[PDB]
Amino acid sequence: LRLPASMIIDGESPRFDDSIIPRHHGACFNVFIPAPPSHVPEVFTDRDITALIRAGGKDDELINKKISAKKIDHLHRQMLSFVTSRHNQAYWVSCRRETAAAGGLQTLGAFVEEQMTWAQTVVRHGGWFDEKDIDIILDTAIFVCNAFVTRFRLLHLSCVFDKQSELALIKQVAYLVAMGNRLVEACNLLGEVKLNFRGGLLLAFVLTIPGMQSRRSISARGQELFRTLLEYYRPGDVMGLLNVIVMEHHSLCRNSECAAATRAAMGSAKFNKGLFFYPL
Amino acid sequence: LRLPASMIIDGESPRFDDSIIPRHHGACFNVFIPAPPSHVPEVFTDRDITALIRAGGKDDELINKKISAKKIDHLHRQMLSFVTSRHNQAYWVSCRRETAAAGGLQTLGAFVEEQMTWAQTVVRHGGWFDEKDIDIILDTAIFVCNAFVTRFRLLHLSCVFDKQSELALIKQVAYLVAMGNRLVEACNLLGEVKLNFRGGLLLAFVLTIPGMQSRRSISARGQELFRTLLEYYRPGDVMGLLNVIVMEHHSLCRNSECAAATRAAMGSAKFNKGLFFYPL
Ligand SMILES: [Zn+2]
Ligand SMILES: [Zn+2]
Repeated sequence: LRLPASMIIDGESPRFDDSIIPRHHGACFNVFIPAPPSHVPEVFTDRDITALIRAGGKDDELINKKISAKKIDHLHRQMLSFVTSRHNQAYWVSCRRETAAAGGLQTLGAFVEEQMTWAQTVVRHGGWFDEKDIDIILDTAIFVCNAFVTRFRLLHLSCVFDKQSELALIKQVAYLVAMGNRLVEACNLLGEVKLNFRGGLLLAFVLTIPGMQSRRSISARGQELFRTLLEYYRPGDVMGLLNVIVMEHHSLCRNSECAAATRAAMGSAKFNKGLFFYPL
Repeated sequence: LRLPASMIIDGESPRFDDSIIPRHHGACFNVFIPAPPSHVPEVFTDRDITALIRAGGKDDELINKKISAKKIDHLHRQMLSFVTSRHNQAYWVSCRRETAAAGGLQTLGAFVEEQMTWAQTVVRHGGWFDEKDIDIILDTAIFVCNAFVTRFRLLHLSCVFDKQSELALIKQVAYLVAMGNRLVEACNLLGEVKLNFRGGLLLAFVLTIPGMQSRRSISARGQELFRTLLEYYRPGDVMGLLNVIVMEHHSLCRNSECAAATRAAMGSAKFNKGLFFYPL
């Protein structure tokens, strides 16, 4: 009965419940969800990302989505076209959004790798994020970040980070992002902090792109941080950090629910729709 | 800004650091998670819960896993001799844990329907929520409930639920369940308020089993609420409410992002391993 703002609470309780449940529609094996943007103008782009876009529609192993960054800054010539193509826009965003929601940290990590590598390329070849220019990868970047942090909290963090205050910051940042409403305070708290440790740097790596997309309502130190992070970023980093963190702790901690919560928190990597490229 | 507990702020602003990142392992495609529980001893069961079990090893469509409440009422002492088997425990709990952990609201709704129907049955034959007496479906009940609500938080609830009071309840209850282990506070809150709307009744339906497993720590209203909710529930209620909220909303809310979040959060129902039965 610590209730801000409600009006009618029960005075008995009576209590009853039957009327509102639709018991007459019978079984329901599928929920009547709105239609997807299945409509694809089916634009054929050139000259040979055909297999790369078809890979952006499959769920192969990550081992089948490799590109060395040499190719990325090379084929950027019209990869920027495909991503900014006014055709097929909300479709890929929807596809990539529906997978980012669910789930498994391995998948979301690879997504961050791709979106970090892409953004580092599109600032290398000139051009910062307008307010706001249309672009598939960066438009889903915020969805990737939130879903990453949220599926991240399902780790036994009290066990993985056997550190005093590191765990405190990580817990608060993961909290701030997980409530959705408060990102500017999550990504600006990251900034006036030490980042010697791994886990906080891993979160800062994730909040790079969305920290940049919001670089107007944030602190002064934040912009310096995320621009530095994107500048000195390299591919395979986020997966490296995440991997070595889980590797070492579970090389030691042979608990039960810790190994379980970890095993659950990162599902298989097979699920990729719609992942275009895994950078290396 | 305000930082309660920390040891070293930064005035200096050092960089980067690059040594903390293990840049020498190279390429990572599968994170090195601990081993999965070993299945394949199997229990030599027998007509005909094998067919039921085998449905727990496959990602079939919901309709292919259907069952009638009259059947699982008949098939009880048999089915109970499996879910309470000495062997193959943490395996099936892991399968269910990881699936609900990734899966979307449709998958989790099926799990909820199953576990509620199962608890109804084992109660109907004198059983009770022992702690612990090893019931696969009731162990996973916490993970299902949590993950359901954590993903329920993806919908544009400000657009799905009109009156600010019902919405406010849904938002706070979701905040408690999803964020932290403040579960008992949530069950108390559901216990206070009259549930004559589909949002609160749906969530309360989800939390019945974890509430009934926390019967000692929960307020009087909570104990009576979840007792009655467990007795008067009849299969389909959860999906029926979930569906009918979506259906009746998006039949007049053609908002691009509201339907986008709804599509992303629901997710396909083909993923359900291991879902033993979908009750009717
Ligand atoms: Zn551990
Ligand atoms: Zn709406």
